[PDB]
Amino acid sequence: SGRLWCKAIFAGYKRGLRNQREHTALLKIEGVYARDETEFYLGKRCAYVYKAKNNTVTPGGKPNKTRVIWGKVTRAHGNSGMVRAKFRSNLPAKAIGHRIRVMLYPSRI
Amino acid sequence: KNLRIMLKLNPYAKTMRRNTILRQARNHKLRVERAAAALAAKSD
Amino acid sequence: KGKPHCSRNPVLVRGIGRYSRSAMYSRKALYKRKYAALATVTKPVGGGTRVVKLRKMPRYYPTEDVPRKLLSHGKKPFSQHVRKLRASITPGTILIILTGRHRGKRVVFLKQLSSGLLLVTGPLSLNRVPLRRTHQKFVIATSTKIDISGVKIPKHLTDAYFKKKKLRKPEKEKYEITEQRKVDQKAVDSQILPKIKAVPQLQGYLRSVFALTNGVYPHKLVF
Amino acid sequence: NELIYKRGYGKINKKRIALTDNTLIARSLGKYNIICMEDLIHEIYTVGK
Amino acid sequence: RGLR
Amino acid sequence: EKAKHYHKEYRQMYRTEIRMARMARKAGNFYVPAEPKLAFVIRIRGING
Amino acid sequence: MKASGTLREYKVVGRCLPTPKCRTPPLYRMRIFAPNHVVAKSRFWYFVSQLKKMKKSSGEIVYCGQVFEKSPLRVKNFGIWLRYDSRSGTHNMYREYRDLTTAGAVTQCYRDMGARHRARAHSIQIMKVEEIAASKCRRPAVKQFHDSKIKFPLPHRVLRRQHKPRFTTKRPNTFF
Amino acid sequence: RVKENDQKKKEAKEKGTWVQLKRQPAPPREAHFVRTNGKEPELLEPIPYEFMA
RNA sequence: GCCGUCGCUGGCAGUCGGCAGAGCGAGAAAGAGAGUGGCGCGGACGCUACGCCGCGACGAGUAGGAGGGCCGCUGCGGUG
RNA sequence: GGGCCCGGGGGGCCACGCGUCCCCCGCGAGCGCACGGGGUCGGCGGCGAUGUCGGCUACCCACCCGACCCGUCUUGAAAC
RNA sequence: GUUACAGCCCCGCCCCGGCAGCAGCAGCUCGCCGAAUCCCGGGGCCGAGGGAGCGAGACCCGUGCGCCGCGCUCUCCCCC
Ligand SMILES: [Mg+2]
Ligand SMILES: [Mg+2]
Ligand SMILES: [Mg+2]
Ligand SMILES: [Mg+2]
Ligand SMILES: [Mg+2]
Ligand SMILES: [Mg+2]
Ligand SMILES: [Mg+2]
Ligand SMILES: [Mg+2]
Repeated sequence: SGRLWCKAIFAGYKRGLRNQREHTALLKIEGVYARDETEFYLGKRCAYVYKAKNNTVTPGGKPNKTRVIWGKVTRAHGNSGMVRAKFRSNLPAKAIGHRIRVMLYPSRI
Repeated sequence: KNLRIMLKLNPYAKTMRRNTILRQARNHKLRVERAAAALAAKSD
Repeated sequence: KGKPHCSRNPVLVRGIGRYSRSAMYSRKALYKRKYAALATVTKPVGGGTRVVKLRKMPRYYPTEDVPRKLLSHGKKPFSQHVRKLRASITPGTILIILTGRHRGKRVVFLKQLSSGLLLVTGPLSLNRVPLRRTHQKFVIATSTKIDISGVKIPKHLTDAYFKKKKLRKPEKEKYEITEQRKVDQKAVDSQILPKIKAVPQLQGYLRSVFALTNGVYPHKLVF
Repeated sequence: NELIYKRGYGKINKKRIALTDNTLIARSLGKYNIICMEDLIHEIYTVGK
Repeated sequence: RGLR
Repeated sequence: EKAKHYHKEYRQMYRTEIRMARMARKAGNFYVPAEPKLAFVIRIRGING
Repeated sequence: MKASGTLREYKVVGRCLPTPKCRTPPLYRMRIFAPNHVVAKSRFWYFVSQLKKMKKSSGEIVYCGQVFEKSPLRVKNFGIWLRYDSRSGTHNMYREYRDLTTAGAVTQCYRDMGARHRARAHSIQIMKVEEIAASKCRRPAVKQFHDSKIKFPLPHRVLRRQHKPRFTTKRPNTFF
Repeated sequence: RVKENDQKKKEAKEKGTWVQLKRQPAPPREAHFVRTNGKEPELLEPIPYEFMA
């Protein structure tokens, strides 16, 4: 057993300087510091995973306090390896600076 | 982008594309044979 | 009637044949192939006989009905779709499963089933993964390959073989490994296992799970 | 070619109609013997009569 | 006529 | 068959220009091609002011 | 004209439009350095108009074509005669460069004129470009490379991969 | 132009020919050859600045 | 993609059924013409025409104008 | 080069009935696949009665971006 | 000082002296292009519309894969 996902950070939303598009999140992936290296991560699943007070059903398990918002990488952002991600719901601003799991599927290798 | 849409507007496009494919493949077959002969010639 | 003949126009690229109209005209010899211009069943009855309508008018009609859809093309059912396989997944390839209870385990790819799902085996004795279907999008195809070209996979191992059977509840109902599956597992394993042990340190490699660790980045490393 | 195939729309009864079929060209410019996209591309490209 |  | 004909016509136009230039360069002269008959125009500015 | 990218050398030939007075007007040629041929023709009409009673309306371009460097693999010294407008006058300069192509030398002149004199390309007229022998060069910057046994080290080599890694344990070494 | 038009229209009609009657804007010049006559074009260079004050 | 406005002063009375016969979108005027001589009993919806349907373009707004409100309030004749 | 790429002595043609006169020298049938007038599956999996499922909006809270108090006269109002 | 114990530039004759190659997988020495242009793949967003008919026909009452565009096979006979 061991980790099966890459470590990312929720850097912020899509934006100009004074307008914010919350439907797109900018993700920073550990070890990906150029745009030509982001190609592996396009289309891969992304998960904002967190905990709440109330229990919720777990697929393949019993209810617990873990919750997840799923998404996926949609395209690269910039020159230094940032990617754009989209989630089933806009990410909460409290998630900025926190871990975003990037899964190794859908596999293309 | 859509082949059968093109043929509806310009049926001759099928002839041009078939000719291009056959010509390009034929021109590629010559360059390899030319190149292969040169490499064999050098080995001599 | 005549027996069907294979198409005389080989495919150059999808939708474009090798030969033109006149070229095909001759190849097909069309210069000589010229051509020129119940609803009821009677039944006896113990009147003498009744004319019986095979299909009866509806006994009910809803207050409203939906109209007919417009006709489309190219929307096939699933069973008629073309199946694709990554070129990196050849029989004997070692794959890393990414989902399910068997995630991270390294398994041997046997064949791609008609539905398009892959068939794999651990083998069971090495990592407790049986003959099991897996989806290709959820596996990483490593570059390690054993030669299973001489392995005879039973032919009944099909999509219907591996489809789940429903279990009912009113307490709980438990899945049972049918004795046939155990027999099938041994038959296939007995041929793959000796070929795995031929490669040094490969059986131990298949026992070991895949995980990402510190400083290890999937885009950088070769599988 | 590309301008008229990808982004070519006819002005037919003062409406903007994609030139998805050849009859669209023929009904309007047929009197000038322009009856297909190729006749339309040849009239534009060579600046015909 | 010729075709038939 | 009109498209088949235009294909030939376009090729002759393309090849004819090259042949006129080559024969002028041979004689030490200059072949000056005809000024273009066709222009494509794109508006690159907005509508304010 | 914007001195965009590396300039090319164009051979532009033009003449007055023939008229009943002169059915065969004389032909004129210029050396033009420009980013593209469209700019090259534009600058031609700007120069001939300053020397002749001619302009685009009453003349035509007879030949526009790129002149290719003839010895792109040989190092040469280029003398350049140019004039330019400063904030408060016009001046004639003679400058020298070492390069493999004559259009490369002319590009260096535009960057150099911009660096040392804040002269925009629109205020520079390259009058003449010649290849000069080592014994005829005048500028000591060019002459110091006329040494058959030239040698020199590369002191204080600065780390240019300063963000790969962005954080490291060892400090960089500048001596090699 | 009317009289020239009316004359040409009448004349062309009895010859069974078509002659242009409408004016046209000056068209782009057509391709032609320019003979060098074995003479290289005269090279032109910008002149040096001179303060003729 | 959806909403509305405008335009086509666009289309639909043809739901013409066993007293039956289903079409008139198509490059290029005008007839799915009329004749005279040489087994089952069946076939969705529609059409408040102030209705319903299609196609294309368009949409800033103070002062100000106009339209539509199955917006809201009180009372009167009818109706429920 | 142009002349259906003029006339004579290995590879593609949106040539392929005929009696002719002669310039020149009006309906074949079926069957099938589809880059074809806008999406379908004739493809699947998990979970569920006391702690869980869904509930845009609404109640409270948090965070990120945005954000000056209206009416008015006024060329100009968040206006000290 | 002038090819020697290195080389460089130029010019005449050597088929533009001869051979590869050719805007070069010496994956960057310098361009513009595609009727002189085709093939394959990957990621993202989206699915608006809902009676398009086909053929049998007044000897038939079928069937919901139908237009236009592109193909295949049979109604011939042989061979692998
Ligand atoms: Mg946890
Ligand atoms: Mg402005
Ligand atoms: Mg408005
Ligand atoms: Mg703020
Ligand atoms: Mg006031
Ligand atoms: Mg005031
Ligand atoms: Mg105010
Ligand atoms: Mg104030």
